[PDB]
Amino acid sequence: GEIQWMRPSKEVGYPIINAPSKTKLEPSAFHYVFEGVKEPAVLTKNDPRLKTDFEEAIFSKYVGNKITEVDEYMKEAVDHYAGQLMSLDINTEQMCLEDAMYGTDGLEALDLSTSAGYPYVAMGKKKRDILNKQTRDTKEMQKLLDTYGINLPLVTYVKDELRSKTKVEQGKSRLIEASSLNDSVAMRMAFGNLYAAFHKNPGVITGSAVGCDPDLFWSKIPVLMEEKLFAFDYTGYDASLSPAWFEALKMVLEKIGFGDRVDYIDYLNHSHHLYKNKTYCVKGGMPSAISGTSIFNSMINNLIIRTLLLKTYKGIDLDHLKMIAYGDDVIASYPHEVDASLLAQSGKDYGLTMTPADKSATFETVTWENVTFLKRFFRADEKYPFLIHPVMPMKEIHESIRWTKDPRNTQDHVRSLCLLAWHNGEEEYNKFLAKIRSVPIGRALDLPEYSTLYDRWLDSF
Ligand code: NA
Repeated sequence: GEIQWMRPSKEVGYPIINAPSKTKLEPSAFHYVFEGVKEPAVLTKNDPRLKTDFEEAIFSKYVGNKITEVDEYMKEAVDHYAGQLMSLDINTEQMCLEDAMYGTDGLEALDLSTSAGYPYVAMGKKKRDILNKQTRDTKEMQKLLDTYGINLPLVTYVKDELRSKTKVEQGKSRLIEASSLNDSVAMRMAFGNLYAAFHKNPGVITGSAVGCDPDLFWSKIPVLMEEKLFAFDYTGYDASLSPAWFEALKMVLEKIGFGDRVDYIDYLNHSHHLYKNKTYCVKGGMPSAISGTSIFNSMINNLIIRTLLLKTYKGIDLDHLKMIAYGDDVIASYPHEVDASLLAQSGKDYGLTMTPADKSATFETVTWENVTFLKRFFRADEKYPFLIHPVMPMKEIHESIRWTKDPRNTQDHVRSLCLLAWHNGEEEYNKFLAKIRSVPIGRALDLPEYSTLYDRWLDSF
């Protein structure tokens, strides 16, 4: 991805977009009961903690576009992946407006708490004013589609979340690039059934984990993986994607019966954004918050890994490449050992910056003991080995519990963390609960005990 130009929005007929500047994150009642070093991300140019220009830092993710056309290895990757998706008999018909707005089997209703995007954010009109969960009314939406059309600018917001000390100082805040409600609706109508098929089929056929339930999915992954695992991290995946990867994605869509609306992908590839009082044009780079972001990043990841394998290992049998992606995150396997370092080398030529799995210093062999997916390790249950625990290290949970965005959601927030933590074992879980209960706020929470969560887990399969 590369920003073509940036200029005052007024110069191109757009209003100034008001974006938050004060974090809603504040120390929680557990701030001093648990250790952590993360703080709220810099949200404004004048944040005192900044040690470098903010604007420059947030847009530096756009490292450029390394490739223009779809080469022969990519075309082969496209054919193999598309052929694989064909086996799912994905319903290629457009999804009706109602289901696209309020959901259906395999697709949850539009989130009413997220931005409505342009021009609604500028007209002070909320989603709640347009959608009605109880009525499933499409009349108001339909008039808006007719009035403002599609392919509207994407509104950019700095994401309010916790970040490392370094990322705070370097102004490395992440951005929310929200599509207009009109575009979310149009894209969900165009690809609604594709989204549903993926959500209902997490695994090695879709090559996607989007919509998965880790508590149940983890026991299914090993049987899907090959004999040899391999993985690696991407540096700024979304923003590094070159236009050619979007074209390759369109080829897949065409081959599986959606050639009908590949135009929507152009809207993702060549897009314009509004940030504060500026407007800018980007070539390449996947927008962080459009409907289908994680699904398309996942599809593209399937194309990337297949491409690098073909380019690096001629004669590779893609029918034995078993991988599952969640955006840029991936867990992959092959009957034979492969060199991630070589794949990373080949990756640079395609505009991808690949590094050792989980921040490792060197490319090491990935095993069932050290592999992670969605930050979770895999650990067989002690009593029933066939049941696999998704294990997120307590470090992440501790970092998260030390802050709150709304005192009213304290119990939901803490319970959510408990659902993640108990997998670390009864001893650790109890220590976690004891610390929570070392302060008044924690003592007033209704939290599940270990045996309750274990029983509930067994009863969920
Ligand atoms: Na883009």
